[PDB]
Amino acid sequence: HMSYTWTGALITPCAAEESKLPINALSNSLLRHHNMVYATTSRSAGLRQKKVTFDRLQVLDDHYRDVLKEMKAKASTVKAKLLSVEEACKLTPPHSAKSKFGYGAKDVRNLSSKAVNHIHSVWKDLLEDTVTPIDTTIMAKNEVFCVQGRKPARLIVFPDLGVRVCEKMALYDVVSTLPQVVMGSSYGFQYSPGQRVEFLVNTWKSKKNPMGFSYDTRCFDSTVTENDIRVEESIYQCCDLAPEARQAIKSLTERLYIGGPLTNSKGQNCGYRRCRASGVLTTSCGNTLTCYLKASAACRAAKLQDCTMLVNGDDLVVICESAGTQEDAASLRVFTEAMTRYSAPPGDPPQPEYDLELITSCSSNVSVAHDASGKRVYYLTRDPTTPLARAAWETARHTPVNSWLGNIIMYAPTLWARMILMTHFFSILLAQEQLEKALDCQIYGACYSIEPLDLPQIIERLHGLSAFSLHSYSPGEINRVASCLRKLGVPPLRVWRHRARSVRARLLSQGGRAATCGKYLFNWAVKTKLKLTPIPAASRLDLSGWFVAGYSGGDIYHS
Ligand SMILES: CC(C)(C)[C@H]1C(O)=C(C2=NS(=O)(=O)c3c(CNS(C)(=O)=O)cccc32)C(=O)N1Cc1ccc(F)cc1
Repeated sequence: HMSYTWTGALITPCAAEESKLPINALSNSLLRHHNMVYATTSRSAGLRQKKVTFDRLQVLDDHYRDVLKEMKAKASTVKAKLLSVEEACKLTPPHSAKSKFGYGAKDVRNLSSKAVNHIHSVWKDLLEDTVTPIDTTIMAKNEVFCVQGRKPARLIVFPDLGVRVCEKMALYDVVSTLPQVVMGSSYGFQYSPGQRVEFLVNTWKSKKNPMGFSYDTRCFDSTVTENDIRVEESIYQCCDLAPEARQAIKSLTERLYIGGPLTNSKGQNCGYRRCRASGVLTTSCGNTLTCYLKASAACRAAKLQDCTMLVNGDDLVVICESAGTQEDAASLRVFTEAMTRYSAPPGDPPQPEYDLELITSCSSNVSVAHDASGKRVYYLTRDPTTPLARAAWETARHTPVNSWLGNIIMYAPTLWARMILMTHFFSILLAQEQLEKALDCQIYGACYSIEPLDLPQIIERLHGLSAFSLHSYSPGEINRVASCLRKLGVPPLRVWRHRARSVRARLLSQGGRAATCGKYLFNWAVKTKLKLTPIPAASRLDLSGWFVAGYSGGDIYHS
């Protein structure tokens, strides 16, 4: 029962790959220690292949079937609809991988006859044939990291453009609607960061003696079995669906989700997958359900008292009622034993935490600062090393995903996003006159095209106005940022405050939406602080399509 089999054909690139941080005139204003930053390339793919290739054994007990029955009872209340071809096409990202059959993502977006005719033919074939495995492409992802020594490239596996549009037709409503019905408040992808921090704090405060822990599954996608994927299909099929949608979903499950052949960029056969594909629509929903199913069942096994789970795909955090520190630790071993029997064994062994701030989930921890009134406010933050490593790369190279922008949006209230990322990138945008130019970033796996001038209103909506007023950050948080800057050779925060005053004056000069950016984003930079009030255009923002579901690998775009 192996996750993959390989033919020995190489995982090959589709363009030149850089591994060394590209340096330009702007690089040194952010980061001096250039040799610390690197991009993964397909040269390391063989190391990743070894890591993701193993045997899966699963033993499923009454706890598992008990939780599953209940999940299915909730799934049976969901009514999901088929998307039209037009609706599915309009969710396709403009720069999505072109089809092997002679059209691209813009042909799809424009509903071009050739595109739409192909999509119709893939759909018909899905309904007519429920056995023939569907071809996928396996690619090495190029991602930027700081050394620690160097990690191998991650692998993405995805079907052709035509199939991706059919997935949407069949499953977009389901993967968007089902998970919150099944899991309720435990489905993480429904929350803004403000909502998520609130849920975490409220949940913590709701226990008499809280204990909390995160669970890291080693290579979760490879731990996912044919059983797991058929189980997911059986949850989908509990929904009230049109007969045509039922067939499409059974077919995609048999032919695509369960497994299939892997083809490299040069068209050669690299092997065969029998685990979760990283690049399908159901990757996030399937991972979330399957992780929640397994963990709920393991919580029962361990007899964890008054558990609340929070699950984003394969990222899992649990907060419960402590039974004492020794009992807690023992319960955790049992928990991990159960997860392992279910095929989800750990990377790091989990550990019990008695302080919310010491838990990492979605790569983030709770911390505390103060608003203008002096009131405590909790916010989500993280070690800034990877964010700043990538910011350094994106200073000198244009990338398909601007991580700096997703980091500003999602970590707006943080010391490091406000002082460094905002200051640095607005300074660049000013200089090139690109404040109004829409950029793409990825939030919960979906692709959004966002104008930098819109950030204040986006930030108010996700975080509230306090994001623009926070101060007296904790010593532990100040210290971690200061350490990171010393590690990467980033100028100290006193330097960034100086530049921010400049960037702010520059933005104020321009008036309009630029001055709003100066006024709200950089109020921290001046001693005589302005009074920040709700931004009118914020209540006007269409944050529909934001924070409904997760869509990692799912080829979803919002305009
Ligand atoms: C923009 C961002 C900084 C990268 C943001 C985000 O979009 C993800 C995130 N994107 S994802 O790939 O869909 C995903 C999976 C996907 N796992 S899977 C493959 O199993 O679907 C599992 C867990 C998280 C995420 C994330 O963790 N972030 C930090 C953050 C999270 C919540 C906050 F409130 C604040 C910050």
